[PDB]
Amino acid sequence: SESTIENFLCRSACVYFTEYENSGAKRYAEWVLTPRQAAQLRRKLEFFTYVRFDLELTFVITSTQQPSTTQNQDAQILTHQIMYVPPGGPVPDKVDSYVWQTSTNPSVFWTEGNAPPRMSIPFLSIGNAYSNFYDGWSEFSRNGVYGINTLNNMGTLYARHVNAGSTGPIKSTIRIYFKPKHVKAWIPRPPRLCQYEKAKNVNFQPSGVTTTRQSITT
Amino acid sequence: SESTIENFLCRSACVYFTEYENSGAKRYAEWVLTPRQAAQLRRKLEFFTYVRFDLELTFVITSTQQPSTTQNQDAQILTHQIMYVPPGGPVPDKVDSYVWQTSTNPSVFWTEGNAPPRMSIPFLSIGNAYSNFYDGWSEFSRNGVYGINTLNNMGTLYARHVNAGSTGPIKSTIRIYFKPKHVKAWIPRPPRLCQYEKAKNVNFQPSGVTTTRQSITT
Amino acid sequence: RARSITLGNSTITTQECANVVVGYGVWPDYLKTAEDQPTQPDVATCRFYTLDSVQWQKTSPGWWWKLPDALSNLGLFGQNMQYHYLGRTGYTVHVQCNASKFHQGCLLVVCVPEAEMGCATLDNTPSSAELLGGDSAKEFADKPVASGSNKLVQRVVYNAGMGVGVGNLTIFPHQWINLRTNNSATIVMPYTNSVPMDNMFRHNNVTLMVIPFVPLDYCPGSTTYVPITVTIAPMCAEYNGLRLA
Amino acid sequence: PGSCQFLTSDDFQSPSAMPQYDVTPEMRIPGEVKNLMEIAEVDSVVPVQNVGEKVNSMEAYQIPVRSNEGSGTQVFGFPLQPGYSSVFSRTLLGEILNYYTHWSGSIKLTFMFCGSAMATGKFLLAYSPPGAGAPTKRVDAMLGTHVVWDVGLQSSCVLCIPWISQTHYRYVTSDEYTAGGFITCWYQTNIVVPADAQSSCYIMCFVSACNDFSVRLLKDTPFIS
Amino acid sequence: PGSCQFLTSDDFQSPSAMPQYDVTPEMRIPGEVKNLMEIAEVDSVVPVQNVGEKVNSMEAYQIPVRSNEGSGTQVFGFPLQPGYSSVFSRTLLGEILNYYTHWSGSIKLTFMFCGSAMATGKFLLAYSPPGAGAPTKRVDAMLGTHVVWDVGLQSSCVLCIPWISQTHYRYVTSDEYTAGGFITCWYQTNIVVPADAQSSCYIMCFVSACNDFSVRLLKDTPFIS
Repeated sequence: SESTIENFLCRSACVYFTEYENSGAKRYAEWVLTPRQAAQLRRKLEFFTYVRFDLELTFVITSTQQPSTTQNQDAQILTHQIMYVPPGGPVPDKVDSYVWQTSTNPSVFWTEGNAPPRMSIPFLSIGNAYSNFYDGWSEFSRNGVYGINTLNNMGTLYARHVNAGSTGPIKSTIRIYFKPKHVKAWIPRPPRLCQYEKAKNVNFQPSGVTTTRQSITT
Repeated sequence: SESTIENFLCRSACVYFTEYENSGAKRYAEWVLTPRQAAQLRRKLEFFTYVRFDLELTFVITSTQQPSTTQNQDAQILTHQIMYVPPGGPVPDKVDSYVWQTSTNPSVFWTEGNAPPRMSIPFLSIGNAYSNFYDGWSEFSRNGVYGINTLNNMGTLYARHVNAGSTGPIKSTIRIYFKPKHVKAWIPRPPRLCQYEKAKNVNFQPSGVTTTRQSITT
Repeated sequence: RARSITLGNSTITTQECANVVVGYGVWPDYLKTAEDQPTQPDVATCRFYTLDSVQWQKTSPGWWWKLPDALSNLGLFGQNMQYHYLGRTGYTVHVQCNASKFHQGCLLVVCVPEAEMGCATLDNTPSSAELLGGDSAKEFADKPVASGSNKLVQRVVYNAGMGVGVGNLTIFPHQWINLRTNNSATIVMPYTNSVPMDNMFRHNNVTLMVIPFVPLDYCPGSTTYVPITVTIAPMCAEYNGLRLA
Repeated sequence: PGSCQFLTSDDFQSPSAMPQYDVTPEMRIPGEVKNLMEIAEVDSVVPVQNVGEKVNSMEAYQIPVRSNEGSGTQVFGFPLQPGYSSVFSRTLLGEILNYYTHWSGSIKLTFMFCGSAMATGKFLLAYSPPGAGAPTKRVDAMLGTHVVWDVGLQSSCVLCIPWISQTHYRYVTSDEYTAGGFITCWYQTNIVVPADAQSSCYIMCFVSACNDFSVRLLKDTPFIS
Repeated sequence: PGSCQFLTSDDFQSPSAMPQYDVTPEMRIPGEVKNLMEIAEVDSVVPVQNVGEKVNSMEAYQIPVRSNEGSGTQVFGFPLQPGYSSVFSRTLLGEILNYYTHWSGSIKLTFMFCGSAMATGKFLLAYSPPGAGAPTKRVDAMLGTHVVWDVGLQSSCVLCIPWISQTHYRYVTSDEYTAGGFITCWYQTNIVVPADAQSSCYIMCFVSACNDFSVRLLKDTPFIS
């Protein structure tokens, strides 16, 4: 009963943690949607070849007062904007760009001190199932990289500070949770055995089959 | 299915961004309702001659602490007033005017830190449809300007600070979102092709028909 | 007693009992968008394509044949792949192995879908030359491939080049070959892919792996190898219509 | 989680700023648009000759045909991707298709020979399948899906190309698309005119859509600067 | 109390970021997984000889059998706990069982003698009850739950061990488990081969599951570093 894929692949897993400020060089966050960065969830997803699911994104945004020497401070409430760029959509080159205003990118404004913001993304493949494993080239020409189908593109995620609250410096961290929903899986395949190296490929270092013992009669 | 006008002309588009303060020369905002300022939405609206719709206005108000040297600050919560002046209604000449109190202008008071304020405006034309394009003069006399019917008047929008929160200076920015509802469109017409110049007229600079290529057999 | 199975021009000899292993309980049937996406089926393509035999010796790690790539050069299947663009096909492997009663060993014949191989160097991906072998099988390796600035596919036999445990490859449609009982293996593979039709030159649908778990052993005087032989038949293959609606 | 947040793409009920106000009833105005697909089904003149200063004039649309020096020479040619292609990105079809990220369907092409009532010739309109490259000669074109068009009998020839789909994400500009077909015209016979009749004549093309057309994932238009 | 809080393990309805978007319909792809138990019911080769450098090779799986020096000597032996045990923690069964904290059921074991068609012998597969220790000699093994396996007649022997359950919390590695049984093999008779036939032969083991298997309290996998 706990072994159904709905009960095996529907756990809120943290897949990204970063920090952006109201002043300074770092002013926004970005993260191409891809589920292969967290190994604990990648290893569970890699039990099947093709998986079709929906995503529930939960963001935990917390702001800390950066140490500074600016006198006479009195902060206001901070408002954040999380803009989710759908596949084939314009992406911001800077914080105060004109791409944050585009209407086809469903951004969500959230005011500090409430329930965490949350939005649900539907199946975004132009095909019939996401492919955990691909045995081909991205392009017909030699230029195409091996094992990278352009059909598992889930989009990108940009976050920023709508306004600078106080006159002092403030750093805000954003944690992203991944929760797959309505999961269907096809063609089960063996577990990893080896350790993971990169997020883009299945490259690995050859390892033993299992752990050793004193003797065969032990 | 995604090509129905209800799914093509019902996207929350940002159509105005300004800033007003609790002190100084700038003390309030104003913006005559008109949908021709944002080119991304204007170009979509200009696919049809007469369009009849309803408006859902969403305002995102964020206040930042302006740099200053005023000592001993301790701000209170800020309250804003957004007054929507209906067509043929009195308009304020200053912040502390007696027009902000009139009862026929449906103003909405919103206290900083909650869900953003939102109000819905119905079809305000005394005629049967707004005219994207007009091939006449505003007045019978020569004084009347060309292509400006006085039947697409959607009113004006004024915002201000109900009270000065602290003793220091504070600047508050207001973003306005336009969402048409119940959209009916008649007489489709060709896309712009040329770039936009002003918001009041269809004046343009002559441009080529398309982009070039090496040859006709290429 | 034996049997004969005539598909088109080709004829092949098989045992009365063949214990066929249908892939996922599904027979590779046809496809069940009108004028917008016309499709045309090809029949003569179906027939028995016999690949080159491989000699199985005592020091032999294993082999691997990509099912679409292997026939990319033989008959109509090789031709159709060059002419038509999109195509969906199913297969029927016929791995047969002949050795006397005085030989001993064991083989695993497994059809792996989307067998994405690894690379010696973690930074880059394997070259298509070291990945795709046409008109010839590709062999595994006993010791790990030395890593460096190269695009050599990882080919250790135990990791299988996909970085898993070689004892768990059974999850996929498979069949064992004990040189004292079973002498052949038949596996019918349906069309497994996310899309109804795919480009056949840019994507391998299925991969055929034959790995000997138990080493071949014989007494001095017997033939010092065992000629494994593979026969592939494309099944229910259809291609895009090149007409004009 | 998921409450007290403003999401741009949400459908909720809003409090009316001005209630108790009777909106004007609707009237019957001709030509009510229900779907954008109907617009994409009106034939639009295609600028085939968008070569150099031809675009900044009216001759971009007209295709020049000359009887002399055309025993088997090619008349014209272009790939078959509506949106993202110089010849079709600005038509009605292309302008509707530049709003969606995923579109598949069939395209209708109409050629109208605009010459004297006394001119006769033949043309060889060929359709190359997606993967196959554009034909090198008239024979290669004939050994395919051609249509021999005689302008003496018929003054207009119509085609219906299928397997038309999105070939790239975002926006790309490229001649000779890999996953798209090519339409080319060859001079089977030369233009035969009597005395006191111009032998130089022009053609025109009209691109439309079909009932089997889909459009998904609406995005921003790239023609706005 | 219990509202306006974010709990990772909660099932609520979320506002769709992108509504009015038609998801692609599903198709029939072969081999749809419904439950993880089906995976745990496929026989997997068991590395019985995981002794020294045997793991980093292919000989870890094969079990060596020698006719000489085996009048009654033990061939092999291992405890009967799938998960948490060097011989079974890496199979399919063990890998599924290393995700749950509580599991009980029955285990199926299949041995396949891989030798010449002309070799004959006998073996004595014995099952020790949980509390009882592994047998010291061939007699002790016989006075229990044994199965005399003749490789001349049958080339494969199958067992079905019950009373298999979780023996410890978290993850432990230990030889000779107290609450688990032991499977041992003894040479009843030696391998009898004719002339011109190898007498050194190997065996292989395959571990599976059964209909009566339960798995509860899913946790993290300990093989991730």
